[PDB]
Amino acid sequence: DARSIVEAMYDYVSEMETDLSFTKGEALIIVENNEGDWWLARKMNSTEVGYIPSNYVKIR
Repeated sequence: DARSIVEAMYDYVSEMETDLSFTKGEALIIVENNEGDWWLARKMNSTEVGYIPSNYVKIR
């Protein structure tokens, strides 16, 4: 198939176990595109997955 690569426009440090953390400019893969605000995403080549705020990312 195919899948979206995004870039972070802001930093996000979670405390929820369910969420990812990332820094500005980091690249993330979107696995589920719930436009119910929180998207499900995963760092590249890692098993680190979690929810991210949709409005902190742009499509590269």
